[PDB]
Amino acid sequence: MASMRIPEDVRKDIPLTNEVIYFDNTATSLTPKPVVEAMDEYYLKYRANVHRGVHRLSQMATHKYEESRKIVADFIGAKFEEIVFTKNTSESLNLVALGLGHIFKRGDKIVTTPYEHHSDLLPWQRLATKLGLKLEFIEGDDEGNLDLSDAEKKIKGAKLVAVQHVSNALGVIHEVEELGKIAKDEGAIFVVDAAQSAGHMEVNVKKLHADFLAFSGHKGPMGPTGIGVLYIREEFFDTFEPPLIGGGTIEDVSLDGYKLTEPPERFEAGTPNIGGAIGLAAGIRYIERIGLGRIERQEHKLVKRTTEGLDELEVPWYGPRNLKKHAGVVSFNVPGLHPHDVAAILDDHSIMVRSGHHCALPVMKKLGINGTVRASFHVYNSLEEVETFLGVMEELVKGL
Amino acid sequence: GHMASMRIPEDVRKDIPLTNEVIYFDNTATSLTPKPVVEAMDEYYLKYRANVHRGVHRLSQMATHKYEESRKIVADFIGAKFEEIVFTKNTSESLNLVALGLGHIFKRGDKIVTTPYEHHSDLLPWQRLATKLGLKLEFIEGDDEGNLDLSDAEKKIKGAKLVAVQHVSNALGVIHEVEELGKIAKDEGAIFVVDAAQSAGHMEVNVKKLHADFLAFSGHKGPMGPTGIGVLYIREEFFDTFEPPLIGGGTIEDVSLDGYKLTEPPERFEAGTPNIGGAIGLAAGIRYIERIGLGRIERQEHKLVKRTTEGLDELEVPWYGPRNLKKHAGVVSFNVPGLHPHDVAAILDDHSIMVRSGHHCALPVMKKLGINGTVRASFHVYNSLEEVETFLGVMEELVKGL
Ligand SMILES: *[C@H](N[C@@H](C)C(=O)O)c1c(COP(=O)(O)O)cnc(C)c1O
Ligand SMILES: *Cc1c(COP(=O)(O)O)cnc(C)c1O
Repeated sequence: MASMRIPEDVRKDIPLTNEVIYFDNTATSLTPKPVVEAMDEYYLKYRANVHRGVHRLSQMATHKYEESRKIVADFIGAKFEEIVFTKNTSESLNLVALGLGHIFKRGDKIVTTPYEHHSDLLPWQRLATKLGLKLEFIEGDDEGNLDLSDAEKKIKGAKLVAVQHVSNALGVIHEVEELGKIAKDEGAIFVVDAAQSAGHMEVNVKKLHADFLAFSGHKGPMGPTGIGVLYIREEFFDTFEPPLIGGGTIEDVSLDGYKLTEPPERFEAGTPNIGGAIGLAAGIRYIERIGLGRIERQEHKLVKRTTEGLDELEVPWYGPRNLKKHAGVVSFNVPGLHPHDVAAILDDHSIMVRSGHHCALPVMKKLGINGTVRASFHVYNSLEEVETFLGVMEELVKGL
Repeated sequence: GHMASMRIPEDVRKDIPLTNEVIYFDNTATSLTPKPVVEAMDEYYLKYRANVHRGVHRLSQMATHKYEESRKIVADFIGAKFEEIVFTKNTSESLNLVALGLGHIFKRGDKIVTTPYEHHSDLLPWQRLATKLGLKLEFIEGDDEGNLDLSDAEKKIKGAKLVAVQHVSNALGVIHEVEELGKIAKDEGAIFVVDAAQSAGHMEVNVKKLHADFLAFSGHKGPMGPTGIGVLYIREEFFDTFEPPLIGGGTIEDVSLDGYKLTEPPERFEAGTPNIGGAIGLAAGIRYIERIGLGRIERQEHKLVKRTTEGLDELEVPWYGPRNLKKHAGVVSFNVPGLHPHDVAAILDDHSIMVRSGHHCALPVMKKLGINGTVRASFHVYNSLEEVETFLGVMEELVKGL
């Protein structure tokens, strides 16, 4: 951690904060200058492919790529070899399903939540359709709070359990450690979608009891696009079948066949996103300078003021009322305005928010709504921004 | 996207600071990146950073427009329609997606034909599919230079379900007769898959001319783009056949807890947030390449290969691949008798010349030729004859020092 003012010192590294009030962090974060500079350095000063080529540029790129893997492993409490780079969380979750497919038999059971983003639902639906599996959903309420008694009943006899850490639509923070303990007791593989928690709060594989965990660098970690992570706990190394194979994944190859190399390269086919890995390690180091605790504290300030100000204007908001279980995401609706209209009006005031179903249609259907307006934060967002937002909201509500 | 007046290679080198520091002859592994490509990407990250998918707000609109622009630029570069372009992470992802998405079409005993010179990414997926489903995987005959026997190709491709070939060999530098192989596959009713990872950005790559049904390339190679962006072309006639291997956010029209319906191409194939920055960077590399012109690129590279190979012959240093330089790309693999390729490469590195050594992810090529690996010097338009002369001078000192 370093000494700095929050949010001011972070804002100074993000020129866009001078132009807009960016409340669409759940979709993607804004990117600080030092992350762009780290990537630029690769492209202009040490550009090369990895895999320990003899030449000095490849040696440098290889060292920085390995450094970056180790940075990511330490960020989530994993070992170097348990970190695989992918393009995004969605790729990572697809690879889990694809790579474990062979272990299932007709009738086996998979359990998830009813609030999953499509990327943590479709792959399991496909697998369940292909193999004749049972796909069950833990009961929960309209705020996103899961029924843990029901979770114990459902996870019992489950082959695999997949859950999101944080809902991208509702902002609910699930009791992932509790669910992971339940899964471990029952002998179920435990897969965590951490796309909305990484970089916003602590994410640790050992604490969560994760067997597989996915996250996206472009979200909370303040990294670039095109870089995702898939954590594979070591005990699955020889069980997980790499879905993508080719250059970089082998030890030997003849016309007649092949032999794969060891993790993590075993799972990384072709030239990785070397620039993106370097940028994501820069973003994790930038997050570490600020500190996760300061980030979580700042975001709770924002959520508390926002949700109190919407209460004053009688604007309904979704998700947990208990703010200790509410991440930096506030979904809401203005009675008698479609959420795209609210979004458009806010855009006119240079406030960026998202509208619609948020790739979580089953949440919208469970709630009986077509979508929501969503304001989401990061540590560079300020209470002054929130006040400006609430002023615009007030005028909108007073206008009718 | 129009050619401009330029001095080659000087006016390219001015945009690549590393050319002032090293002689970079490892372009087959990855290209050096011009400043304008970096600038374009920096613009996204610092000036219009947002996710795509037409979010209501202005930054999402700007990002979505630039992402769609970049897909059009890639489509036009290869002669495809917008909707036939899917972004991936690299060529290797693209070729794996082809095999995973077409696996369902095969029946036990169907035949897949490829070359014996394929990079592992255009071999392993077909080996896995053939082992799993009980298919026949055959290899067209060819010589040690990489020249395929087209008579054998016709024989093998008759009755094949799918044909997969590389346009250019990354180890040998052979340019295969892809148009002819594609004509054969079209005339025999075989699906034609082209690995263009070593051709894109170095010569013309056009899906119509090649008779491609699927085509893969990497942005970080000849197109002078960033890492982490690849392309998969899927001809429209396969939209009702090809099963998306990766599904989830951005791929759907509707979802319930009981199931889902997918959207239309190309979003049907693109699960989760794309590499928006990398697609923008790749479109900038393609525009940079269009200003230079593929013809100028091919001409410059040929001059470099011609002098390199002639100079190696003067040193009695053996080199691989075709002797007919019209069929030899900007890649020269060689070996120094008595010296392991890694040790050659290290001597070159001492002299600030960057080459690659080893098997080049093409073990069957090495095993066919009876060698363990090679030293490989590979070029781009920014490489100069001056550099080749420096290299030849260092090779001369090495050989005299043995
Ligand atoms: C890339 N080959 C080089 C990395 C090398 O020979 O050193 C290549 C691929 C794989 O591209 P990725 O971007 O996925 O690594 C596939 N086929 C060919 C012909 C080449 O050159
Ligand atoms: C965004 C998100 C995903 C998908 O992330 P991508 O980077 O778009 O693949 C998955 N799950 C959750 C909870 C998300 O917020």
